[PDB]
Amino acid sequence: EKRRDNRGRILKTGESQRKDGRYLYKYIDSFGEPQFVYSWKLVATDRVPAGKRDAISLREKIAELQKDI
DNA sequence: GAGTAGTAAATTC
DNA sequence: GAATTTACTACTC
Repeated sequence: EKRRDNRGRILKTGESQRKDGRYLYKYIDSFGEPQFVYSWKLVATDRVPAGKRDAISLREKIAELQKDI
């Protein structure tokens, strides 16, 4: 069973979407307290409704959490 | 640990 | 000027 985004792609565990359609990636840090990461573009290729603050794709943020900073 | 819904505060075109 | 985003928790499995 694999959930998908508001389109037809495939989101991996840990990733998901809130009620605003924006993507949301929750992940328990080595502290024991869930962490919220928000974004609108799943990959640095999509766009973002005018009025929203530009940002890298959540995939670019996750990459930082996997590396170090 | 994974996810949702709801909120508290500050910010933007 | 108005509307909007971010962050954490509470409960759930």
